[PDB]
Amino acid sequence: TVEAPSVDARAWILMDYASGKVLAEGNADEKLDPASLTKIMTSYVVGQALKADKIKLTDMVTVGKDAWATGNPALRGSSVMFLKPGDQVSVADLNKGVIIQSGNDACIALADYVAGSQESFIGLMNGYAKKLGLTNTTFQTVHGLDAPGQFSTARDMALLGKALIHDVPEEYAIHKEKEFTFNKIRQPNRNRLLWSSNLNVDGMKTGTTAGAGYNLVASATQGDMRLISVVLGAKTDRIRFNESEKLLTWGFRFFETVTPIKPDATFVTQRVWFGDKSEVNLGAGEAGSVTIPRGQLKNLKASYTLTEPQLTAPLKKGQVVGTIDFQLNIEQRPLIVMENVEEGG
Repeated sequence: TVEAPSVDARAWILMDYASGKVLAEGNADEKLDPASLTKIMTSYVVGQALKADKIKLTDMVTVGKDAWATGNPALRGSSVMFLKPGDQVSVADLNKGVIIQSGNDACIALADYVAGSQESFIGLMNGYAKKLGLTNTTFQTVHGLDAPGQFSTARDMALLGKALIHDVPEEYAIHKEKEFTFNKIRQPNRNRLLWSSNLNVDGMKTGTTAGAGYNLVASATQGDMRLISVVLGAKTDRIRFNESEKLLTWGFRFFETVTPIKPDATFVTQRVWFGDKSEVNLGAGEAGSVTIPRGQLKNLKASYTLTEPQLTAPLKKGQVVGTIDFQLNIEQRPLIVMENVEEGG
């Protein structure tokens, strides 16, 4: 134990990026409006399109009537880049508008360009939500503006944030930019923690609901460690940033992340029956990191249950065949086959 800090907000979570370990939490599964935090997913999808080379940063996109308050009353009063039908705008520019400025028109213009329409793009958003395990998340819009059945949770927001960092790091990289210039005007990042002197914060997104309050998904680094915090429904802007600071600060001060089983390390070797190899290497894959109170490494040692007491071919790389459990004078992860073994012939 380390006593968890008190947090003045509707819901929050603090999570280690490498281990996935939840260090502190309150109401972390309560369905709440994500508002502009929705744009983390928007960026995830745009990120995937860029990484797959289905779109390029230099591609010019033609802005439709849907991307303009005049032509889409839903945009009235919201953050926008001020795009007009027929404008030609860089993917790179519209991408910065989504990420740095949270421009709701940039969201629409890029959704159409990527997926041909908003509804198709929202389909990709929910598809990835299901893929990434966001069991309590449903997106109904590409920008996060108020819609009937649209919700997420602190926990799901931290999972999504971890995915953005891990899966599309070039897109994550843009979220630390303090400004960008469009139409000769500089546009500020409203993530005030990018300016903190007390932390090295590099993301991710701010949001304000209809009337629950002020939301932040933040990520920071210290030495080799990275934490993600989510604070949902704080009463003020100040508290939103301050409680987020307090969590990240506490996690780095008292905990450390260690990796006793590296990816590609063998943890145990096991006999395999009836295969083209007589034994198979079993490991943790990428999930061998654990978050522990500082100084406790000495006192930590690892274990597993073999499920099926008896391994029989065929075995497939990554196939999970049991369970690693971590022990402090604590955490559990699949024990996985690290190489394929076909049936003998």
